[PDB]
Amino acid sequence: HGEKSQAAFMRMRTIHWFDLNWSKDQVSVNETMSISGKFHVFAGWPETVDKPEVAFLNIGIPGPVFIRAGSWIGGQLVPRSVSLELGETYEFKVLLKARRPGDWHVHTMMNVQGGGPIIGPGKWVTITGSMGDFKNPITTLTGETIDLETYALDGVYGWHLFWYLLGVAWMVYWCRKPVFIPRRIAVDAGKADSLITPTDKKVGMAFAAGTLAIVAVSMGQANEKYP
Amino acid sequence: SQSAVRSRAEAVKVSRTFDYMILFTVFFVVLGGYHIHYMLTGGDWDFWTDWKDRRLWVTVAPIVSITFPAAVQAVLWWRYRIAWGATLCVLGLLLGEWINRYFNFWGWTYFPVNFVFPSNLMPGAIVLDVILMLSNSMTLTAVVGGLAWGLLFYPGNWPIIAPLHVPVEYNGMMMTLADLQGYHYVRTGTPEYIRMVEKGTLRTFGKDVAPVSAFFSGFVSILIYFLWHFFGSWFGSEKFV
Amino acid sequence: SQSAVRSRAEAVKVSRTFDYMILFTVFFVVLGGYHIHYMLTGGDWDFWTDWKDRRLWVTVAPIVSITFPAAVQAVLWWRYRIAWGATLCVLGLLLGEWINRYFNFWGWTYFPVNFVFPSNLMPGAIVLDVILMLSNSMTLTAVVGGLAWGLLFYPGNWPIIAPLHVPVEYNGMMMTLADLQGYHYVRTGTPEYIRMVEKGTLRTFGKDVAPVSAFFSGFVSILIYFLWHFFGSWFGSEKFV
Amino acid sequence: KVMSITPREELRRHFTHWTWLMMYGIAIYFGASIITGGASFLYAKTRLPTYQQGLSLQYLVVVVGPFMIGFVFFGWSALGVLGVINIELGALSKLLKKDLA
Amino acid sequence: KVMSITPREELRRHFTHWTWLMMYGIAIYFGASIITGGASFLYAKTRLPTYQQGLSLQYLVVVVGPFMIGFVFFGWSALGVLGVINIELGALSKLLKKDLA
Ligand SMILES: OC[C@H]1O[C@H](O[C@H]2[C@H](O)[C@@H](O)[C@H](OCCCCCC3CCCCC3)O[C@@H]2CO)[C@H](O)[C@@H](O)[C@@H]1O
Ligand SMILES: OC[C@H]1O[C@H](O[C@H]2[C@H](O)[C@@H](O)[C@H](OCCCCCC3CCCCC3)O[C@@H]2CO)[C@H](O)[C@@H](O)[C@@H]1O
Ligand SMILES: OC[C@H]1O[C@H](O[C@H]2[C@H](O)[C@@H](O)[C@H](OCCCCCC3CCCCC3)O[C@@H]2CO)[C@H](O)[C@@H](O)[C@@H]1O
Ligand SMILES: [Cu+2]
Repeated sequence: HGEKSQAAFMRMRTIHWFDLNWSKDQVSVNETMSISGKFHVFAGWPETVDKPEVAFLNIGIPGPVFIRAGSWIGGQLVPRSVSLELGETYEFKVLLKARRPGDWHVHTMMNVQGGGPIIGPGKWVTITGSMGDFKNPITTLTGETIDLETYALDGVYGWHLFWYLLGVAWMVYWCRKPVFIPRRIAVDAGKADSLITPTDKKVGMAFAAGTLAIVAVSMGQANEKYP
Repeated sequence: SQSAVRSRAEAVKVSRTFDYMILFTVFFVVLGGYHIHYMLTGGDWDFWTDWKDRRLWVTVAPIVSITFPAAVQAVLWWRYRIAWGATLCVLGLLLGEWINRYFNFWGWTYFPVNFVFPSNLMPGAIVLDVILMLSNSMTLTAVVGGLAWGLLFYPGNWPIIAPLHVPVEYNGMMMTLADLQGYHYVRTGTPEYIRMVEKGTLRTFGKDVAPVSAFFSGFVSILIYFLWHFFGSWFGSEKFV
Repeated sequence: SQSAVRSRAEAVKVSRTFDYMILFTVFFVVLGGYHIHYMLTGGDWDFWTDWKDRRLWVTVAPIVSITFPAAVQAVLWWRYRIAWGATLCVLGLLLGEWINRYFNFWGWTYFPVNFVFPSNLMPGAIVLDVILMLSNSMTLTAVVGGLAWGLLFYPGNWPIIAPLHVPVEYNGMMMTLADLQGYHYVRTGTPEYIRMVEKGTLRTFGKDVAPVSAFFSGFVSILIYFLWHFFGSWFGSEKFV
Repeated sequence: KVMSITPREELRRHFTHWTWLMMYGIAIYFGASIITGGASFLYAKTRLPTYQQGLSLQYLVVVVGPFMIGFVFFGWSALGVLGVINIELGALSKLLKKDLA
Repeated sequence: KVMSITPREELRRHFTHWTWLMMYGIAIYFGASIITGGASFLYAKTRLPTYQQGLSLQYLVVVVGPFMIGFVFFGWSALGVLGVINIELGALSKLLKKDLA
């Protein structure tokens, strides 16, 4: 959805989508589908829409209810942004693989840097199943065969929970003692060094040297599990 | 004399109910502030694994994030010998980021949490707090802390993202797994060219690109720290108008 | 006591010869100033009917024009409960514009007066003056006046230009009559691309474009008003050096 | 006539002021996920001896914002809370110093 | 020796000063369709008790311009006339208040 709000002449005078083909319009979680067709880059492209020297072939969906397993212009994979040129006609294919059950109005589209979203026609496509079925396997150049929908997720949750709790520590090492009114009085009254004791003083050097240590080693241990 | 309390014990119960209410307040208010600032300056690299590069992310995230710590240290340390200044901030950010990535990015728009996990700032926030508590000198904390804040940022994050930097021969083209995540989980409103990651130069040498960026981030981080300490002192001011 | 005058009546004749000389002066000096400022900031949309659009003209003309009123109000109202502050200015502008469009644009270079007639600012100048006289509050005049100044600008002008917005099938292309005037009466030194009128966006919806612009102009107009009130207070200062 | 109140009452009120400053901190958090910003500043000037000679600067920053001259300014404005903290404690510190010797 | 003049004479002169400030206002108008800007400031300092402790700030703006640090500055400089008005009347107000009670 969303293109009925755009200026009419824009949509007429911008990119022309024709000969579209949708290889399904109901699909099950992990079953892929194919949108392919042609598009024309109208040589009378509007002033206030940058010529498409830097454009990207997206799809319009609310979140990755599909994943984009592939997309081609001219039989070249286009994961990065491309240069299109006014006047020319291109053919395209996008390989969508379903992920989240629902009734999805799938738009093929073209983001034009300095321009906006140029929105092609959408057809309802229905996914059935449970999204928990979704699996996104990849064979790495070291292979190793991973699932990219969960790979490294235990490492992020691990390391983030560690450093957060390491932080909460530091804050509770101190909020053990009284924090504000007594420390205030203490400082005003000329007695600020009384509040950082020598245990304090390098409990501090522990956390410091610890954090640097836990960094340098797990650093070195990462350039081993993934050389 | 006359007393607000009716017993020494009451004076200690009250002076520590205030510790909670203020802790709660300065935690959440500075959360809101710090999180908004960080979302608009560094936030874009922080949302996606295929923006966490070696040139820009390594530069932007330290510089923008050292601000509020240097502000909060400025008041808390020198007015109260409080030494969890940087860490209250980085705690507040990550809590705010994480609630937003889990219940919203993944929660309501289904992005895999391993695509949208945040940056990790907490190593520098501890080395910063401590370097200030020891030494008790704004300048040494600016120079030695600023360099610390930048040089530590990529190490503190490389054990998390490195899995996603193993390459892949996908449909004919080399991509990292991070790149695969970006290609796969369709960002309808965030197309590829928006992403500001390193792309090479003819005046450049490749890796090393990360260490060179980390140091530059360290130097700018000391400048940002001087600035933001004085800004914090200004911010901690009891003057009336 | 000793007197500059020799009769109560003389003291009233003099205190009202000064009313004329000062009225004359503050009218013409502020004319010259206000007109120059307005010519260089808003002046370009103000010369031609085929520049009076819905995006830019609706934005620029209020913002640039509310300045001097807010300056002159600042002194006249609070130092003298004078309440024709905005109107002295808008009177001075239009007199200066009109002498220039009639005796020069049309006068010496033959442009049809219905091509080069000015913008109309006087509705906002009255709603502004009054909102200040009632209420006697700079802030309410800034907020409620600023919005008033912007939201009224296109209505106060649409009854004049609307005739020129009926379309025409000229040599195969749709043009408004305003467009026809621009195409016809040759501006040798002001070719078409110089003109900054609305052209559409892919991120935009068409009409409404005028109301949305008018409000934006209203908000920026309150900011311009705060600024230009303080600038006016500064300007009305009897300090010696 | 509330610049002469029983020290127990003044403190009871700095307690209420922080109930406002706490609710406000929640609103600010739901903000990044304006009413109370008056409900509190009012109180501190209405009913609290410490804030009687005319509006705290940094307390203002916490409620005004960039409107003293993007939205990062509304962000940097939260650091104004340090000024209000610094005032409140300095006030509470004086009211309970005794007492905690 | 013209900070002690008969109130009738001082006023006769504030009358002449406004003949200059009027001619100047015409020059400024023909400007947007520099001599008198001295002929007047001179007078106000030459021959008028009110402007004796050394040059009016905003009177200066009306004659200098941006030369205190485009041409919009020469425009904004006209608002300096409010400072001269504010001085002149405050002076005339004091000389005729009596008189108009
Ligand atoms: O159990 C005996 C101790 O208890 C009392 O002090 C407690 C306090 O009453 C108790 O409330 C306090 O709690 C500390 C943690 C409370 C805040 C926890 C954190 C919230 C999250 C981030 C940082 C702070 O810790 C102190 C010591 O652990 C006594 O007053 C102490 O003298 C005594 O040593
Ligand atoms: O705790 C015993 C105390 O009772 C009185 O003060 C109370 C007050 O009567 C009492 O009303 C008040 O309670 C504080 C509760 C804080 C509200 C917490 C949150 C409510 C919802 C979310 C935001 C704020 O603060 C004091 C206790 O914390 C006396 O004034 C004190 O001297 C005495 O020590
Ligand atoms: O009108 C009677 C007055 O005569 C004397 O002052 C005269 C002066 O002698 C008289 O010379 C002077 O005249 C003002 C004329 C203003 C010149 C007008 C314009 C000339 C051409 C374009 C620009 C300025 O001002 C006063 C009258 O306006 C006495 O000083 C007054 O006290 C007395 O009331
Ligand atoms: Cu649709």
